[PDB]
Amino acid sequence: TDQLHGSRVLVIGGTSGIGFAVCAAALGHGAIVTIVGSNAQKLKDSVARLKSSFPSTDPDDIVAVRCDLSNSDTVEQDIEKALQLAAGNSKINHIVITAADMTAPPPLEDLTVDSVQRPGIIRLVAPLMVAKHLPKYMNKCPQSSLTLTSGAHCLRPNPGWTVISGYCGAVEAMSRGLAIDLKPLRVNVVAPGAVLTEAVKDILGDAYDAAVEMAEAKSTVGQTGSPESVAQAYIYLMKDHYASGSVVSTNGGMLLV
Amino acid sequence: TDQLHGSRVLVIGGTSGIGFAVCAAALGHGAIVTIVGSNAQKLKDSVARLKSSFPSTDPDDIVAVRCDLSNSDTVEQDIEKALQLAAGNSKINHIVITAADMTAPPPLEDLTVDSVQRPGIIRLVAPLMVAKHLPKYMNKCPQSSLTLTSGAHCLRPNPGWTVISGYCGAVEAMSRGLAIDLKPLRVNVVAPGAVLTEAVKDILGDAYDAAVEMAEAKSTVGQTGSPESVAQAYIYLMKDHYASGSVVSTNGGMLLV
Amino acid sequence: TDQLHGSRVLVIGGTSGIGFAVCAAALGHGAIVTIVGSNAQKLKDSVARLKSSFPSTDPDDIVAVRCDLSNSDTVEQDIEKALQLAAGNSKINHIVITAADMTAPPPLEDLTVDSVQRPGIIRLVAPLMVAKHLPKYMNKCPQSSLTLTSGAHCLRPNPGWTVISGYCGAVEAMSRGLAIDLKPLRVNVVAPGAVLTEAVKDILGDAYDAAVEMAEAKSTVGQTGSPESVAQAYIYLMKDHYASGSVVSTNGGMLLV
Amino acid sequence: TDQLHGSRVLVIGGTSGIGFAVCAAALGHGAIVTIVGSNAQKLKDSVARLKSSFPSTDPDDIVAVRCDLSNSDTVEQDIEKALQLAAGNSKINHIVITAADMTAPPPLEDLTVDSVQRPGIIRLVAPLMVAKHLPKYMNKCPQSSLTLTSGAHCLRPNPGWTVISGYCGAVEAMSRGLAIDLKPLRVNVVAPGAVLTEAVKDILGDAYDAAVEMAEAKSTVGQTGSPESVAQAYIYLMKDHYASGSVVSTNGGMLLV
Ligand SMILES: NC(=O)c1ccc[n+]([C@@H]2O[C@H](COP(=O)([O-])OP(=O)(O)OC[C@H]3O[C@@H](n4cnc5c(N)ncnc54)[C@H](OP(=O)(O)O)[C@@H]3O)[C@@H](O)[C@H]2O)c1
Ligand SMILES: NC(=O)c1ccc[n+]([C@@H]2O[C@H](COP(=O)([O-])OP(=O)(O)OC[C@H]3O[C@@H](n4cnc5c(N)ncnc54)[C@H](OP(=O)(O)O)[C@@H]3O)[C@@H](O)[C@H]2O)c1
Ligand SMILES: NC(=O)c1ccc[n+]([C@@H]2O[C@H](COP(=O)([O-])OP(=O)(O)OC[C@H]3O[C@@H](n4cnc5c(N)ncnc54)[C@H](OP(=O)(O)O)[C@@H]3O)[C@@H](O)[C@H]2O)c1
Ligand SMILES: NC(=O)c1ccc[n+]([C@@H]2O[C@H](COP(=O)([O-])OP(=O)(O)OC[C@H]3O[C@@H](n4cnc5c(N)ncnc54)[C@H](OP(=O)(O)O)[C@@H]3O)[C@@H](O)[C@H]2O)c1
Ligand SMILES: C=CC(C)(C)c1[nH]c2ccccc2c1Cc1c[n+]2c(c([O-])n1)CC=C2
Repeated sequence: TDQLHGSRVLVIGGTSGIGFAVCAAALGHGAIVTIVGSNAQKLKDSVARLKSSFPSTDPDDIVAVRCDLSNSDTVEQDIEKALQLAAGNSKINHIVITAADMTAPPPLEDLTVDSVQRPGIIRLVAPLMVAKHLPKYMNKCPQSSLTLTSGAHCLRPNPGWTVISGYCGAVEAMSRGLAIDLKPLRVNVVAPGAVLTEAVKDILGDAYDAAVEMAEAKSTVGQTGSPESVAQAYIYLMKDHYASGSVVSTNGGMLLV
Repeated sequence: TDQLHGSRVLVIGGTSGIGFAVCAAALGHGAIVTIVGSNAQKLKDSVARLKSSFPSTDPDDIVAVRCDLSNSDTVEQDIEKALQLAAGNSKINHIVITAADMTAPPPLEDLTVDSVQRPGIIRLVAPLMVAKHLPKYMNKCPQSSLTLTSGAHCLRPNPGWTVISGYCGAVEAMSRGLAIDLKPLRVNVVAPGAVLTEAVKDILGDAYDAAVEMAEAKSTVGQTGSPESVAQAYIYLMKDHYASGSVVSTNGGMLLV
Repeated sequence: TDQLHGSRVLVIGGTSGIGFAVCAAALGHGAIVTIVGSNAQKLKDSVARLKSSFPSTDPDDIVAVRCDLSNSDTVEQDIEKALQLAAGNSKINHIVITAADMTAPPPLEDLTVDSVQRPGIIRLVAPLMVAKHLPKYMNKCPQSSLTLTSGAHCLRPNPGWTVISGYCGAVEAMSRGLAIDLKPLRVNVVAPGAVLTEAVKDILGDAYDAAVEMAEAKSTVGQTGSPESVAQAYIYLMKDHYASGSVVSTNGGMLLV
Repeated sequence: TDQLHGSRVLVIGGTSGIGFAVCAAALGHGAIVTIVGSNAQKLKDSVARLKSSFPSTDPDDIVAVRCDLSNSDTVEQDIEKALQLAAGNSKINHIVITAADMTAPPPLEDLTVDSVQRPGIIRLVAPLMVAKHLPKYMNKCPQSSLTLTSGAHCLRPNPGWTVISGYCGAVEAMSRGLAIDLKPLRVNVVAPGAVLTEAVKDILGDAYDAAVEMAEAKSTVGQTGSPESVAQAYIYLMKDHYASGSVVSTNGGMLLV
């Protein structure tokens, strides 16, 4: 008797990192999960590793579709097709969007007009395209939810990441606009702090151990966030039929020191 | 394997409304719950309704204590007594504080020095006495949590409830200080919107019908919040081992209209 | 064309530090200023320092009265006395409240019920007593303003000042309620960061030099705040007839490092 | 003997509305002002109306440049040209950015990938291009400032304006990143509420008299905002050498009802 059992959850960005943990958490509650990513080989491994963790579950409750949401001529159709597949002959109950490139941007001296606009494709256009088309594949009711992702660097930005912190503030304001545009559907944002995903190990390279320590030190929990803890923020937003227009911040007290 | 199965949960203010729903939710995860309130027979009726809804659980896992937390002479000893009792032969894992007087304040013209300071006994002293004494009954680790209660009236005050909005802002700011003082234990706040508890009908009396309608209209969801929905925010904070220093706002989008 | 020329401004806490700079700044615009403080000796030095710096100004446009606003028997009378004096045969145009005890609080193992409530007299009751009685001495119009004082430690608390952070959080929520209670009169808050007042050397004593340069190092400006500069935040709120319900944070980027 | 005398102020977007009122305020303090807009006839009207209001002023203290910053081909080059002219034989002291198209966006039903990305050139790319090049034309010191513009719809979105609310959230978060990147130069944001500029009268058309009554009614001041009033927030940020990373919200208390 779990409230998320019959429910269909679409995770855009669920092939690795935080979004992948949300797929795992939703499956533990008995949900039907649809996963979206651009990497065909990450997509394939994601689905296999979830079936290994949940062998009881029907494989037809774990479906995956490949979309490159960074291409303007394709974002809109790939969003619509992923909404169609997540719905089946029913409607989607919850959508989660963690998808992002997370590659270090250029410094200020090399800043080009395309390096600013290119991230807005996946971070801004794709979520607005989800809102444009979700009414045909979702019921606009308070039991259904759309959740976007932001970060603590919206408020305490990292050096050289001003453009991405800008886009994190855009997602937060945007979610409030969508909570009105799509009312009574619920729209919220999760703002995570330092989460040790495999993408963050790639950006940091050989500076990974010096940045982890620092992160650890500049937090009240004295820890980095595990994807399985941050994933509970997304589950909470699916279960609280009264949460809309909010930011759920999970950052280990990082904003207090 | 649920992290809240063996866990000891102290709900200060769990005899009615939001706190009671938090006990039901915690028991649903199999937790051991200790309840605190001032009304001796609200105590035995609350406990009886949870044992009847969860006959699976041993009856010695639902315990209640009576405390008057509005009385400065006794606040500290009754807090220490409730903490000793909820810990048992073990330590406390999570504490939730929803306790509040819930009596209509005077309008500003008839403001008296006592009407300002008396609400601070249950709203400020009682949580600080918990923080003062919990290290002897709790492990200061990120797996443990203390959660206080705030409200949307901190940002959209309700005329003339300026004094109560003041204390909600104090609770939010005090929780951030406690996240520093009690680290690496986690301290957070839940800020509910309009929750139709049986207490709010007493405060409103015959103007309840009209208020409800206004509250449903000032929201994206077109409804008031159920206590069992808002209770999921408290459950989320117990399970997200990375959340500290944060505010979980569940208000139905009322801050957006 | 200066609109603070004919202006009557009451600065509660204007004998030293930030409040004193607001009196100096207001006098520079030619306003009539009334000062409130507890120290008798300090009051007559305050006015002597302003009359020498503004000798053209009629010395009767600089008045001071002594009140003990930490004092429950007298807070309301003293407030009514100061409002009556600043109004004269006219009305007060702007009120600024910087008054605070500025005494180091106890650590949390010796927290007393009185150490929680005793700061609340000057920080919460006195401004609420100003709001109660100001309608008889002010025109409730958008050209008039009430400005309270908070701090950046409301969001980044300083250990162990959790209680003082609580009251700063209360002042921020109280201002918003009073912006509604006293509409269309304007109510706002200034939240300063690190300002080297002579009181701050008293609190820290011999630890002053290790904290200053640590305050200077953990700021974007790399400097501590001058009472000159933060005083301009109060002047701004007096001149902007559209600012109400807001917090002016002047903190040198300290929430950014 | 005024702190803005002789000071060089660059106002990007100063031909109409809020920015023009900032130009007027600055000239009253004796600053040297450079005005930027795209409309050649608005620029020549700007300067003529400021010279008539300040005939004492040297005409060489009022300089104007025409730039279309909505086009990626020239935005960076034209920004550099505007910085070079505002610096002259000296360095720029303060930069203010109000520039934006202020044209109603399409409804969500017709949302196109280009309607989303196009406002980001003037709203995001141009400020980042200013930050990229201002160090050769400004001293990075706490007495100099860069101020951007946001809005109250970032927190209370206006229906159908979700995309613009996103960009205002991006500007608030980007200013914080720039307060870090440009340190110790000061970066802040002004977030205005409802200001009846001639651009707003254009969007509303025949709905102007019904929208003003709605704006005046959902405010504590019972008024729309004056451009003259809102401009004092920008002047304040130029004079407070301790303000950095902050948002000055001037909205008439609209976030409170
Ligand atoms: N890790 C942290 O500490 C942290 C902190 C704050 C905020 N965040 C934010 O949380 C979100 C996820 O972060 P993460 O650590 O979990 O990184 P991640 O593992 O790389 O997750 C990003 C997801 O987005 C997908 N994706 C990337 N590009 C795509 C594209 N063109 N089209 C479709 N899908 C695409 C990726 O799948 P494919 O690779 O298959 O395309 C991946 O599943 C990001 O917004 C991040 O900025 C992370
Ligand atoms: N309901 C809403 O819409 C709403 C909105 C925003 C914020 N809140 C806040 O959420 C919290 C709970 O609200 P609620 O609607 O659930 O009201 P509630 O049902 O009356 O819950 C209050 C709990 O605290 C206990 N309590 C009250 N006074 C006490 C005292 N002196 N000593 C010990 N225990 C005491 C009560 O038990 P006893 O009666 O036995 O004493 C009760 O269990 C409150 O802080 C409220 O201000 C509520
Ligand atoms: N300095 C900082 O870094 C900082 C940072 C954040 C917030 N703040 C807040 O800014 C405000 C002023 O700080 P400050 O540095 O300017 O300290 P300050 O110079 O000591 O100013 C405090 C004012 O309040 C008066 N006062 C103290 N006790 C009083 C009492 N019982 N009754 C009436 N008046 C009393 C004082 O006058 P008497 O001595 O004559 O009583 C004085 O004029 C305070 O609220 C402070 O909490 C300061
Ligand atoms: N008015 C309000 O109620 C309100 C509320 C919240 C936020 N805001 C924001 O405050 C800022 C100013 O608003 P406003 O009412 O003052 O509107 P406005 O009068 O239209 O001012 C916009 C300025 O930006 C210039 N501009 C527009 N496009 C340009 C382009 N491609 N290249 C160069 N300059 C360009 C305009 O000059 P040209 O016409 O010559 O190109 C004009 O001077 C905007 O960011 C607005 O969104 C306004
Ligand atoms: C948002 C646009 C509309 C058309 C709704 C609008 N409606 C109005 C009614 C009265 C006065 C001004 C307006 C405006 C202009 C305006 C207003 N606001 C912001 C902004 O960017 N532009 C940010 C917060 C308010």
